[PDB]
Amino acid sequence: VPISFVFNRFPRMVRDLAKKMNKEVNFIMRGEDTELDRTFVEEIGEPLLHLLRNAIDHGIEPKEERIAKGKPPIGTLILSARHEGNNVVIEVEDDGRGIDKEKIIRKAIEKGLIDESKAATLSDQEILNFLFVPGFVGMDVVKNVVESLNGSISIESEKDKGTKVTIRLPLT
Ligand SMILES: Nc1ncc2ccc(OCCc3ccccc3)cc2n1
Repeated sequence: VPISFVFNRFPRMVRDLAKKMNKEVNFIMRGEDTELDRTFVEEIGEPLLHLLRNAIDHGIEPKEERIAKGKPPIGTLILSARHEGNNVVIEVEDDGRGIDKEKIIRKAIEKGLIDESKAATLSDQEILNFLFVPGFVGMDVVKNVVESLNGSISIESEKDKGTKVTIRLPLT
């Protein structure tokens, strides 16, 4: 049915978390009327909650830090669903600090997952996909659930600008 069944839980969760961390967050939900199979509605909640929490906690910076960096004091967190053909696309986008791709590469080298010699030409997708590696509620589990639903997940991010996580599910 409508994804609002999941999305309606989130405003109070988001607001509670932002408050606790001295963040002002404009949380915008779009496409809440988007319908898809009830299995997906029943299961996508916990993964989305992790992404929202990540954005508030790790993404959106404290107001003082936003001001210091010359960003709007209020951060923006957008949760959207839409139809794209026979798939539904769910996006979680924030205008926070972004994911530090350099830090990912440094850790992958440290963990012996890649050699330094390969770092210079790694694609952005290949870098950000290390986030799904176990040990790198967890981001690994987010991907495992999405893929159990025959979905896919990708991440785009730019330092200091923010992060967008995209989930594609079938309508099934
Ligand atoms: N939206 C956003 N913005 C900045 C981030 C910066 C780092 C990031 O990973 C580290 C935190 C993490 C914990 C447990 C499982 C997965 C990831 C995630 C981030 N996400």
